[PDB]
Amino acid sequence: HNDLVQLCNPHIAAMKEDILYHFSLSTSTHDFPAMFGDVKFVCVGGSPSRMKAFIKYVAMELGFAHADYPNICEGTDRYAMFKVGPVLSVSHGMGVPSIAIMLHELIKLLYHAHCSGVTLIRIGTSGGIGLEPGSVVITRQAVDPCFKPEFEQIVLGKREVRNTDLDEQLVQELARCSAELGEFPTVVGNTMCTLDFYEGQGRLDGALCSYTEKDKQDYLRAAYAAGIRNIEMEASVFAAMCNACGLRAAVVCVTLLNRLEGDQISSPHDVLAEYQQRPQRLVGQFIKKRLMQ
Amino acid sequence: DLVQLCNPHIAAMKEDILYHFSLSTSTHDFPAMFGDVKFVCVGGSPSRMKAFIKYVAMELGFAADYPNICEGTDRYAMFKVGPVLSVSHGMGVPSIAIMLHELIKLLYHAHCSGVTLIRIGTSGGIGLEPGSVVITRQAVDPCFKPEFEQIVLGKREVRNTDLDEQLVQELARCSAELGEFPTVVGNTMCTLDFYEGQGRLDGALCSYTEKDKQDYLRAAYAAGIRNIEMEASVFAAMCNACGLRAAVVCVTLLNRLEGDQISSPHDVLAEYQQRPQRLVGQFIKKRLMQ
Ligand SMILES: OC[C@H]1OC=C(O)[C@@H]1O
Ligand SMILES: OC[C@H]1OC=C(O)[C@@H]1O
Ligand SMILES: O=c1cc[nH]c(=O)[nH]1
Ligand SMILES: O=c1cc[nH]c(=O)[nH]1
Repeated sequence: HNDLVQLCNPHIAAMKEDILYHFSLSTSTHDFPAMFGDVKFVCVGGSPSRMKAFIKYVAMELGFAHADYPNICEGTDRYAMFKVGPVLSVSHGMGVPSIAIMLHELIKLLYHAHCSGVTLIRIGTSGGIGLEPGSVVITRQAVDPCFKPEFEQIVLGKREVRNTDLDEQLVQELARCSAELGEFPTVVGNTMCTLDFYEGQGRLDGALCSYTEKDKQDYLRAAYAAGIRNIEMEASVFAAMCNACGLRAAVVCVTLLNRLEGDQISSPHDVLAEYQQRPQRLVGQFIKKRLMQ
Repeated sequence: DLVQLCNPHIAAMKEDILYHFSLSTSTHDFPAMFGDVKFVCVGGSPSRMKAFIKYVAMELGFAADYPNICEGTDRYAMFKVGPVLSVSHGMGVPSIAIMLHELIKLLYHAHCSGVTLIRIGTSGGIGLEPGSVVITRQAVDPCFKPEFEQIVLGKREVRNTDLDEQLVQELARCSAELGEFPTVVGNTMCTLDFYEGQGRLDGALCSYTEKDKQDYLRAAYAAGIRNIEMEASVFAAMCNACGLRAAVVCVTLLNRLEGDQISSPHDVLAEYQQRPQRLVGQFIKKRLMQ
């Protein structure tokens, strides 16, 4: 069996209209069950153009392809959204707050639509620690800059923390899917999530920096010793909010560089373009597998 | 004054790749592209920032193709006309912080001088009429302190988030000259979440009451806060650190004491969003007349 999407907010049922402002969708203008009722896989990532390329790629893999892929979030440019069969693809911009806004409105969307048995997967990019560039990491545990699996949020002025573990069975399944493709290195490790790409990640190439190469190396190697294999900027809220609503979720990111060797992203454009298809291919394999059952 | 960085590592680099702009010192001529920039205007939405650069062109008599300088990426958009640069920054502290780091280095590479940085945005008001414009006197955290906190190599650091006082008063005068919409100077609270982070009852998560919301928002008002958004604190912190003259100008889309949902008709909201554009348009026109 597969359970209905639940909220942790009793106010929503008591509203006569729910406006999904950042999607330009509303319960009074759109039929959510008709539009989204059959959704089973929701994939999210930073870049709208990557999330569109993803929907097209998955359409081909599941035999839906010919055709046009309309942006469901016409009426806004905050996020883009696409659908083919049971697969929904949504962009989320960059950063904890940007993906958090998307998650609130998306979980409400799935709830209004009465979706059931859903899986949510982030596909993204990151910096690796001690891994060859282009390696894919499947996140076991999302982790803060001090290495603790917690997400802190200020609510009405008070600090609140939620656990940021991810579903273990899902990560092992994702690892098997990657083994089946046999196309690129894929590890499971912890993922550090930060609020800043530059100083927040120990970079020396920001507009501000008051530390040395030695300080960076020491911090990064300490992170590695604590089991961290990559660094990005969304994993923490994603995990916390999915945990909060009882949703099975996973995070799959390609590394664009090895941070023990540098800060700048200088690989040729063709190499980066291909690196970024790796998570798509992995998740594509996962979805195809699930559908042949 | 020339734009300055607080990072000694930059000077010794062979090339500087501005990854999220898809710009690089070795593929792009920064002095030739941006050397004459004096006014940098930043906002969340790529559409709004494009409309802004068009509006500005007309008001300064440049008016008709306006190329996205950041073709090659879709992370941010960027437009230029004369001494005015229009840049989008997405939503949230980390999104605008990535943008700022790279924008400030860009201005340094172009060796721009006497620049002004202004965020034109949207926000939720507290105790103000929807459509009111707020000029940020001081950016403040969700406990109403003028501090921005960042974790660097695992350690907590804080910077002050005051904004240039002569600039806020100059902007107030520009709005008075327009005479088109209510404009107040007040404090602006910056949060890391739009829903629970701002005391909304309409998120996917909410374990508090309408009454809890009211008393939090009213305490905020009592501490001099007039609007709520998601960028002001880092913006002020980084500009302060680099010695840049900066301001924050946001229209209010609703009064949060009356509600959480943004339910005004599309046409009203579009007109609201032009208000900060027009004010900043006034400011630029005057700086250029003098
Ligand atoms: O360029 C930074 C983006 O890549 C991975 C993330 O988590 C950020 O959104
Ligand atoms: O819709 C939320 C956006 O409006 C103002 C901000 O600061 C956010 O980026
Ligand atoms: O080093 C990196 C690369 C991509 N995304 C990140 O957040 N960090
Ligand atoms: O209420 C609001 C409206 C726009 N932007 C915000 O951060 N809050």
